[PDB]
Amino acid sequence: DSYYQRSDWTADEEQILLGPFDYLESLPGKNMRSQLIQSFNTWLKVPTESLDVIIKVISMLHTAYLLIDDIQDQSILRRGQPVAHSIFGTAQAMNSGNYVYFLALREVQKLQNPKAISIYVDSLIDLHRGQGMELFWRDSLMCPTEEQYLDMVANKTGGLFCLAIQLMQAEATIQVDFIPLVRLLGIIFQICDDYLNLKSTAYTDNKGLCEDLTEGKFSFPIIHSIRSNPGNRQLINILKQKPREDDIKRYALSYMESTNSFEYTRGVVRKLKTEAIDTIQGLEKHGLEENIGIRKILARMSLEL
Amino acid sequence: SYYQRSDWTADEEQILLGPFDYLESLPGKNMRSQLIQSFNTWLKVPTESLDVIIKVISMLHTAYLLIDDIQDQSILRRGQPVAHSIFGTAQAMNSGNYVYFLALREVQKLQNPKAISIYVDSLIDLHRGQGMELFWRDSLMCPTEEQYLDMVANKTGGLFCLAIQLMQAEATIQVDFIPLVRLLGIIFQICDDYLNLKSTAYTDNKGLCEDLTEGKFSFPIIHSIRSNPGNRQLINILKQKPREDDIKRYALSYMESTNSFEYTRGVVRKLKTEAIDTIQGLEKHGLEENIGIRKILARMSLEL
Amino acid sequence: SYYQRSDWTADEEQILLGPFDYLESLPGKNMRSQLIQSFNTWLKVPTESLDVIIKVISMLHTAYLLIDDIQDQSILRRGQPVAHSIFGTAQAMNSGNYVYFLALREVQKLQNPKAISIYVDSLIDLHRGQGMELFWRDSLMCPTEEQYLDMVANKTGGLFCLAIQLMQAEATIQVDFIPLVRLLGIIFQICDDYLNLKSTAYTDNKGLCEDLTEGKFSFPIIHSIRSNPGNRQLINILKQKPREDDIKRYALSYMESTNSFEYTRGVVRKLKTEAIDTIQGLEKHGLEENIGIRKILARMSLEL
Amino acid sequence: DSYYQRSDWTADEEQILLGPFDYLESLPGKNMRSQLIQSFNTWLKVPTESLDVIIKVISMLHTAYLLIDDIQDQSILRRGQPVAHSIFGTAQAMNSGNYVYFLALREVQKLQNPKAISIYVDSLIDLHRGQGMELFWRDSLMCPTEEQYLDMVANKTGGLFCLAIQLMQAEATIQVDFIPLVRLLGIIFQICDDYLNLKSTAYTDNKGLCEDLTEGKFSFPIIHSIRSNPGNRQLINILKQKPREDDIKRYALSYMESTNSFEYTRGVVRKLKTEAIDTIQGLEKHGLEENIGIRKILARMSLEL
Amino acid sequence: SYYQRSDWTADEEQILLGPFDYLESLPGKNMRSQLIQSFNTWLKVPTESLDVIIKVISMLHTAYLLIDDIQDQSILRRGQPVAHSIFGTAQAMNSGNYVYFLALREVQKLQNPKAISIYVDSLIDLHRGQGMELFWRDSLMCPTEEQYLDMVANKTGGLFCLAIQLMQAEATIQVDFIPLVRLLGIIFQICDDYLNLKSTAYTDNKGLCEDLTEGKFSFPIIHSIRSNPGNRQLINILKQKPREDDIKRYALSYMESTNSFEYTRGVVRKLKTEAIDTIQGLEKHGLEENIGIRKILARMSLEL
Amino acid sequence: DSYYQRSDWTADEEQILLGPFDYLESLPGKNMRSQLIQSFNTWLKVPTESLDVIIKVISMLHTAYLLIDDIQDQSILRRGQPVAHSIFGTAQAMNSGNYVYFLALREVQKLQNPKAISIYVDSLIDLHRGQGMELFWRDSLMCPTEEQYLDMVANKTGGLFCLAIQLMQAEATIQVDFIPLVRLLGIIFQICDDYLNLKSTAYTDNKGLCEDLTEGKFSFPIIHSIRSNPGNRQLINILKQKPREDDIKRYALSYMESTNSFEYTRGVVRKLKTEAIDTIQGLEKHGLEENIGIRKILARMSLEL
Repeated sequence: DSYYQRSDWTADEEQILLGPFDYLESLPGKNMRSQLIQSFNTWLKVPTESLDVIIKVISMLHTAYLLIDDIQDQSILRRGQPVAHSIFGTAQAMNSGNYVYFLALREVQKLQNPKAISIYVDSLIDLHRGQGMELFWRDSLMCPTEEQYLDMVANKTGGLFCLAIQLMQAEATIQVDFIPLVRLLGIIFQICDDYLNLKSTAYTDNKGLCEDLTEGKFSFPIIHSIRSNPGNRQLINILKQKPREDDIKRYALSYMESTNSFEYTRGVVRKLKTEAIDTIQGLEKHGLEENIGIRKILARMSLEL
Repeated sequence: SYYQRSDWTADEEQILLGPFDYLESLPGKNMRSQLIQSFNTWLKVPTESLDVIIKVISMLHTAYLLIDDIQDQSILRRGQPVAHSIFGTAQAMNSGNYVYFLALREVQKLQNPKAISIYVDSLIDLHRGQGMELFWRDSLMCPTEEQYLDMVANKTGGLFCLAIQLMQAEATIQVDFIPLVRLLGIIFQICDDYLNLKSTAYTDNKGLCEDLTEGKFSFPIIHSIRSNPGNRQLINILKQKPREDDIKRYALSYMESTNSFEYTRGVVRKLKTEAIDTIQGLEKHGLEENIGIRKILARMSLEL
Repeated sequence: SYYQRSDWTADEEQILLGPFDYLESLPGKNMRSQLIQSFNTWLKVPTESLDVIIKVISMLHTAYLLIDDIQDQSILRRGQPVAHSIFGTAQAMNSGNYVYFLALREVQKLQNPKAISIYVDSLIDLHRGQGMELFWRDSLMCPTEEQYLDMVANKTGGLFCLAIQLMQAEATIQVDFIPLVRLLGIIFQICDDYLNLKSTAYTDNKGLCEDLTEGKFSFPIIHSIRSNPGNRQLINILKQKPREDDIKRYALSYMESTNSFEYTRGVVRKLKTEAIDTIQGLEKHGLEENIGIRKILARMSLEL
Repeated sequence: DSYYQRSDWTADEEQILLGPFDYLESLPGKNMRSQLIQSFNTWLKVPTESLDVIIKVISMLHTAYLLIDDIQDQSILRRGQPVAHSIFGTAQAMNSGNYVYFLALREVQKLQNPKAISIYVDSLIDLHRGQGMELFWRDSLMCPTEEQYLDMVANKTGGLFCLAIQLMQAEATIQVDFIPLVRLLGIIFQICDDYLNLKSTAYTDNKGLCEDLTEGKFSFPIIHSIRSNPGNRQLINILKQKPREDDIKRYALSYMESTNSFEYTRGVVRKLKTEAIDTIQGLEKHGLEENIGIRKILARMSLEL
Repeated sequence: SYYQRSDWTADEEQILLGPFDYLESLPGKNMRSQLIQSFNTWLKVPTESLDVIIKVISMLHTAYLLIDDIQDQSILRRGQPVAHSIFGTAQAMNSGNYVYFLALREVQKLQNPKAISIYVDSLIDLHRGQGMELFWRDSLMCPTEEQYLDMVANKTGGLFCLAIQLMQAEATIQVDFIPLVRLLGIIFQICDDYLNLKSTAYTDNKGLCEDLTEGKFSFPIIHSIRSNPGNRQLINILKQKPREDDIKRYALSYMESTNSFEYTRGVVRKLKTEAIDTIQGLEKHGLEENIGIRKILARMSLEL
Repeated sequence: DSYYQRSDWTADEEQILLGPFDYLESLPGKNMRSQLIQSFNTWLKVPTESLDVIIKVISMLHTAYLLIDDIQDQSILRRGQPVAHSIFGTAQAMNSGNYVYFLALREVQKLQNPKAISIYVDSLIDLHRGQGMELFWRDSLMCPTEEQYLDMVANKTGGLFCLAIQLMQAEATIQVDFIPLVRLLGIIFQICDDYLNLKSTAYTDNKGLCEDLTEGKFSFPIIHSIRSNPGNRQLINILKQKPREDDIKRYALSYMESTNSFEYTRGVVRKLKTEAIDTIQGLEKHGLEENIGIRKILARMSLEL
């Protein structure tokens, strides 16, 4: 007899809701995320059923982060194709991404681990605190110290690597602590990504020529370069202007060589990879079998450094 | 070691919560605070649990408003600038999402496992609400009025239904208030749709006829566009997004000529009836008489 | 056959005529309706033909306004939004042109062949009017006042001269009213140029001093710029196209300091004289006294 | 003694009025319009004097339509050069084009046929009803069915082909009906043009890379592709955004192959050309001499299909 | 010869000086005219020299205003449009700079060589004033209040210090008024900073709270931002450059809650004290009592 | 005891003030300005100490003019790199440039000549009257006559060439008058620059493809071309639109050939170089030694004409 009779969710409607998310999963991609899980599973040996739920959760949370990273940054290309919101609009894309956050949270509930929810929130909370500080610096025009940048990347990479490995740990019968190691793989990953954005014919095709400058981000070398001579304000002022122009991007890229900021970056990645390899050997000299996979993942992720 | 991990300092939390702490220092309605206090007359959650439910709802509330004003591209919010006009869409969006998960770290404090599924399922239905509202907005499809109401059931289901579902989850009473509270959410949304165009308390707060500037197929607007399809003026006006008052004013006039405002007042009437019967429905079945919920039902249709 | 041709449905005609049907549901002057009724006192066209002439003039009228508001980029029109702000320049332009030819399919109904040449020649002179107005606007050449008046003769010749020429073409009287009606068109244009800046009935309708926002070398503006060439303020103000009222206001002040408004009032006076003599001119020569045309001549200079 | 003495139109002034029209006639061009008249005149044999007035009228009405098409569409190139209004301004160009409509109408009056005026209005009225429906769809974002699109192109091509052939018929001593045939040549012309806009190095040079997407137009394959999978809304949403960007245009062009919409388009043009050739043979098996010219015009107009 | 050089005609000088002659036909304060007349009570420059000093100061004055309204992107100036909104930043900038050097060709008329070094050194310090104001504006560094005051000493040193230094250079009295006049320049700047936000005579002239739209770290704004760094609202509001009044209004409210306006009034008080003591300081040392300078000191803090 | 204690200017602050000026001096450049001083010093033989102050003054006044030319014009490239204000903002760059005007004026005071100040003002005043008339024409859309343009360039080049040579004269013990000659070298310089902007692969790399059209400037051939056929208004209307688009710039460049405006320009430069060489020979047939340097500077400055 009711005026309003409540109706069910149709598959047709979910097709709309996931429009921008589905679109992005159609674009060919790195799947670096999967080689890291595969390599850490050589030690944790998470049961196939649980590991598949962990893998779909991370697959989702990944593409959802891109949806919202590319809005917050205003990128123009994503994996060489148009960004999702340049097709669906900032509005529909940022709501697809937010939606997936909770479909992932529904998926995590399938592991029926009681610590799974606390792990998820504590990873997601970490993430938003990384992008919290990053935006604050970017928006306030005050460049962070290299230490601050790193602390910020520990949180940021706390929402994928740390979340996936913590979830695998929570499902594995062993209680080695891998999080300090994976946090370091994250830091090595981002500093590399920051370098490749400014110096790679593979990355000027996929994201854009020096796409980090267009968005204003204080990336790892951009920091070192602004600080190295601070009486020069050419570099920080270029970040302010947020240039889509390429002559400006080229000049900034060239000032950054003249501060030898790309050597600097390359030798820190050298120092951090030594810490990784020694940390892995530490894990193996205590009971864990030789991991070829994760040494190869580490060589892969520095291959242009 | 090259990298020594740092602890999250209280000044950084201040930065993250900046947009959020702003929207909270603005004065608002808190009709939701009395919606909880009325339902708590029947459910009787202890004040230790009720406060957690109340902090969750007030966070999740201010978190949507952070994001909704970006999605809508609102110009104002409770008379004052939208938070993202001070901090930038970038920081507002992030601060908004950050809360979503602090609200979750807060829900776990109830230590109730039925609570985590109630939060996922509520947040999921909220996004299928906005998802379909934005889809019509952007495609310029006009939904049917049944279609609009289903979408409102989900949106008015990530706050109203969340709060009452978490209360039902901390009480032992086996009685479903979810229909009543969802019907209340819809009556609330339909009034917010009318008052957008028709209240000098709402035009002094969100701007003149802001549902037009946003392109939203709101309840009266749907009625007016569908009441005469040969006139494609109102829908064309929604496609342009008019910050100009002389268009907004003209559109409000067209919607009068289609008795969309009489029509709207009339659905709300027919609905409050269903509401005050469903209330007496639960009262006949063992519950004490709830004066307060009757008063919420009539403060939330006080115009019209 | 793959393609079976369809018939033009009445709902599609509704779409085409959308912008047009809008500008017509807005209230207007219809000084042109009384301009026809006054001249019909002398010409005495039967109401069967007069109605066709009247439908043609009211269509061609609303069709220019559709297009003129795009060319000028007007913001308002008779108090209400320009049609193209609801439908988009694209649809408004097309709907405007579409009428131009429906007005022609209407002219053929008189079944008068002198009528088709009167319509071509009128529409041609209208476009040489706007053509030269836009040319000065864009080049920032300021026309001489003789130059401005020649251009107005053509523009005020695709409506006034059209309507009277079609009436003269359905009457047997061999007397030329075209000079009188063209002089009337110019007196009308010059007043519309003054009232743009000086009427609270015209600022409440087209916006404050809208001839400035449009860059138009209007009659008083020409006088003021040419009255002192060492001051390039007024012309520079036309180059910027000021939606800002504080510039518009400043410019209106400058034009007072140059007695462009006294000057303008004075041309209109001198012209109405020529008009009311040319009227008595045709009356001495066999025509009955026309009270109504005297009243149009003075309603159309009622300010000043 | 008069205050205002009325002055004549100078050649100098007409030079201004026709600025955008004259400009466009200076750009080298297809003159496909003239091979169609030439080929249909093999049957109608319109007297040279009349045919020259018909030819100048169509020459004018053509360039005038471009003036206003390129404003309504906001094209950036026209026959490889800048659009007229990118030189003279939307205002001066749309008034030049409107002006020519009536100079053509003055020219038609030179044939001193009484049916010439009714033909002209009935063609022009048809035209504006084609662009009427096209804009309405484009502006309302609701994609037409293939049948609707075609009915719309029957009107659109009713203002050049149909007008020129009807005018020739009205001047010829024979009363064969050629309009059903020419209407079909029009439909074949537009569907081809729609295809070439998205798939031709000759058309990405002359109009722009996928210039139809920039303007949002529901062109013949863009329709078929939106409808073929309607749970995907990537294509229609690209039309909404009206991208000038090329990566977006490339993605849309590529989605359209994956719906096999270019085969679809190519095989309809095949089916319609069969109807043409059979209609021509119908006209010849009834008294008309073999028309090589119009078979060659038809092969020419599909040469990339 | 192909090229025969031409002479600079008086109509061309009219063009160059167009923006300049405009800002001069607008009515202004001329507190600087009475600042000179007060100091001339002690210095007694002959009216033949005083007039040259006065023409230099009134040119250099109107020349900064031409350029400052471009650098700030002011919308208004003394109630009326900024000169560059009529002529374009291009012509305004150039006309502004042109004067800078006509002011110099005017200084040489004093035939005093100490005068040319006083003009260079004054103009140099003006640019180190604006240079550092713009640097903070753009970098979003907030200066310390000592930092702000040093910058004001230079800016209020290319007009105040210029005028008095040129007067001291045409008088034989060996007494330094430069400290007093610089202190007066700062008291003047601090009041202009308060009145921007707090005067209906200043909001009716430059627009509501125009120091916000310009992003300027002005004296009260510095105090408010630095009085609470955990709240990044006011500084974020400066980063956006708000032409919207509802943000400007909100920011003005925040600055009340930080007693930046009480604080500001209090620095001015403490300063006028230093001023009226330094005045009595020079008077004890052989100078006649200067009523007029006491009155300037109190007209230039008449609000507060 | 004072509330405000006044503080000194630090080197740190001057580094900020000169940010845009220092930036521009870092970009590799022509230093044509120095070959002209060097060649005229073969006759004037200005003492090394004075000549160095004259040379630093002109070095400064030069880079300062660029700071403000590139704002007033809204250039996008300067010597092939980004314009200064595209890095520091119209505001900070136009104040750096204005600042340098007076640091130069401080430098001129080091020659301790009493006529040095009057020379400086009279040069700077001339300059601003050249850019005064140029902007007025550009902004008012009314094209100057070739004579007007030239008078305007006599002032414009009165603020570098004339200033540097007048300063050298004021320091030299001889009183030959070189200003009529140098004024003519200026005119030859600008007409050449105007030509090269529209027709040079060296100048389409350094400033931009036909950068003069983007800014609307009535340059020497653009004048001749607008006037040559004045019933065509295509060219002047392109200046109005201020096109950054390249197809528009190409069309305008091509209309300018069809008016044979580049021959015209090239043969005036021929006629003016004859006046130069005959004026120099005049100076030498009166007491001055053969100047190879200034003949080579003149051949250099027409090398593409």
